[PDB]
Amino acid sequence: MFENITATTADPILGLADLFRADERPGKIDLGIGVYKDETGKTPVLTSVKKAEQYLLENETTKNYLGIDGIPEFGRCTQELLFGKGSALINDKRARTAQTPGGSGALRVAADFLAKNTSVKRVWVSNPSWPNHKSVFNSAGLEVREYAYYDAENHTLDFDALINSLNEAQAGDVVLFHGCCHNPTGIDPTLEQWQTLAQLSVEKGWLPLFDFAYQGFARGLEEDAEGLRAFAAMHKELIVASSYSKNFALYNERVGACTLVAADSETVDRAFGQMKAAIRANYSSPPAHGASVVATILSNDALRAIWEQELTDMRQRIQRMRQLFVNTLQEKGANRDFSFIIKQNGMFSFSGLTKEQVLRLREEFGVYAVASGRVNVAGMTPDNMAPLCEAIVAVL
Amino acid sequence: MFENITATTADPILGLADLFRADERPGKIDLGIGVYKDETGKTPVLTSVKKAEQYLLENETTKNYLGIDGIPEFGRCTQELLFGKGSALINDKRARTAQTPGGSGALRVAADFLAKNTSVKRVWVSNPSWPNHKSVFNSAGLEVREYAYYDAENHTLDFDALINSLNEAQAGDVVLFHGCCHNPTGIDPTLEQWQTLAQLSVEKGWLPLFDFAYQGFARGLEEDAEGLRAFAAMHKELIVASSYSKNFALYNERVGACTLVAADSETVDRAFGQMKAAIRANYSSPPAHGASVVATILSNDALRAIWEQELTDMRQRIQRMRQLFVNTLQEKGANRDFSFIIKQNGMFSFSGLTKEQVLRLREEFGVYAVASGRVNVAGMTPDNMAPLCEAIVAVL
Repeated sequence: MFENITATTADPILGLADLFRADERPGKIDLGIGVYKDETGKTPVLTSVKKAEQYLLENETTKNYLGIDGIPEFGRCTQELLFGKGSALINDKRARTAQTPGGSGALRVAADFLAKNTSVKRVWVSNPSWPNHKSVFNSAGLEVREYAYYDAENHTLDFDALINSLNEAQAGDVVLFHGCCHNPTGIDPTLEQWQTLAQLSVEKGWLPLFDFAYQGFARGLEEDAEGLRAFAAMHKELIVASSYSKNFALYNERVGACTLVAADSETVDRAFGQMKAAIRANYSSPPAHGASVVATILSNDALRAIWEQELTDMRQRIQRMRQLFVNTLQEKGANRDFSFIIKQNGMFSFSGLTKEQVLRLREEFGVYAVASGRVNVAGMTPDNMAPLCEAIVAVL
Repeated sequence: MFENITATTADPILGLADLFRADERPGKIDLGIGVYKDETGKTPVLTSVKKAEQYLLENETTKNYLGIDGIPEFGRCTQELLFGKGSALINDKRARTAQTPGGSGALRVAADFLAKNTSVKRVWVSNPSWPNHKSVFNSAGLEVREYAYYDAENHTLDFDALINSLNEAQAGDVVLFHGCCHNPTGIDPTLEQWQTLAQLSVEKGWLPLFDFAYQGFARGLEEDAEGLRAFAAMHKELIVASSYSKNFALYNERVGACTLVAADSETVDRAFGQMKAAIRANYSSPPAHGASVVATILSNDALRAIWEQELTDMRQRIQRMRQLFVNTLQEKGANRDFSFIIKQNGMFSFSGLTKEQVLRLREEFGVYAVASGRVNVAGMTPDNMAPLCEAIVAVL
């Protein structure tokens, strides 16, 4: 039964880990998978996280199964983060949250939920998006169509082209929005633009699906949720697939959430039963450790304040790396205007590098980026900035 | 559109948790979800696991993503547990292992892998079986049929009806076997019956899928794997979905493995690339904490020795509860002979209580079993045994 299975090439993003690890050159530089590095070039466990893990070690007395939807406190805390303390959606009990294995697991749960329980047939995704969006939705049995988003020559959001392409989206179609730190472009709608899309989404009867993996990495926790909240103020129905992988530096513990919003409590509760069914037929119930860490931190004032400073510290280091990157490219001999990189939000720079250029970077210089030209700015340090900029200039 | 979603019924197993919790009857007893309890009715963390978690807290320097297939040492240890050290399968590099979120996640990845990459259309499961088997395979669009298994009159394997009922299973159909501790009957094939099934499977061209959620709970680690190893000696291809939930008491950390075996290394590696694609489109990569604990224990001679004894301790307590259960039903005036319970393997008793009797146990006595009459013997205790048995005597 296995003899004729077709070979696959590895993931465009995740395939880099193996390639990177096998490389024997001491000067290799990993600018691939979106993980935060500190000034030492390491990916540390947060101080708040270690303290929470120490608490769990001494205080946990069981590994008994969580409910299919995970830790109740974790749900409450994520709804507050998403919608704002004292939001109508929380007061009116219009939202239900399943803790999931990462933002990824939350996307798949949402896709399975919609495919198996509604008339949804297709999902609209921005032209450049995270490459795994198509795979997740296709695997669930959904068609994916693209909408215009990025102007590659101007390195800007082409809002008019976005609106125009989305006129092909019908009522009952899903449209995927990145909550902030659009991946890979780093370009987000302004508040006014979010408000426009919210209005249009209502008019046209789309179902908004928010992928919210970087809350805290654009401007801040509350500010980064303004887009989602503008949608939430306007819609009866939406779904949010959120992640704590990046904002808690908890990548390998797989901590995310799928939040279902409906017109009222009766409707959301009934629908969430089917979401629970889709989880049950997948991984049964979610992993406790990472989510417990998150709930422990978010529900303790002192710990939360420590974590919030740590997240601010990550955001600010990336911003400093972004400026240093642009300044160093100039010193190393790049002719061209890279000022657009300063305007990008989040971990990445969508650099404009060619497939052949990124291949050269890997092969000749041991600098690893995604073939789309996506580079992880969060993986840049004062120590590796010179060599990576020399490498980029050498392939220009 | 969420108003169009149809009402679900709660899971027949996992649904018990909320119902049991909500019950206000003093002296209520939970015999539902299969978790081990000690003599005082707690579900403790193993001391081996606490020591492992201490080690991790001290030594972990990052939460950086695992690969799609998880921790390499975890995969190695898993294959040794499954097939035995120096197994031909391991030496010929015919097996590949992905760490997954539980045995549940392992079943799901097998299903997704099979549906997308093979001509498998049909999976045969036992009547009765764990109710989530059908759900997981159906999620991938695979037809699930039932084969005869249990002779409930005699409380044995109806082996003739088993053979007859699988007459119709075609070349390229999957047939699912429980490695040991059949859920819910507690009746396993003898080794001769395993060898008979292994031979028939080869003749008929089935693809065996072993669900191995209870290794160690029937007789011991190596003996419990005899059936699997009999199949493995005979087959070019098979899949194993295994779980460390019960044998490490690590339920909520979601610790499992999907192991793929093919005729040779070229084939398994090529097939496994597609298995990774199936994981990527689901939850991307597995949760580190539980699997690291398992790997830490199994790879350290001293820690592993501690764990092995803790496992045989659990097994011993369950066996004492089987005997106490039969004796106490006797003492409390049951006329139905429950001696058959003594010969059942694993955590459960398939008691032969009807759906009406189970409901009355719940409503009248606050005693919670699964509607199939499956009772968790591992949740029985010297203190709860007498009231539990008085309640059963009252409803028969």
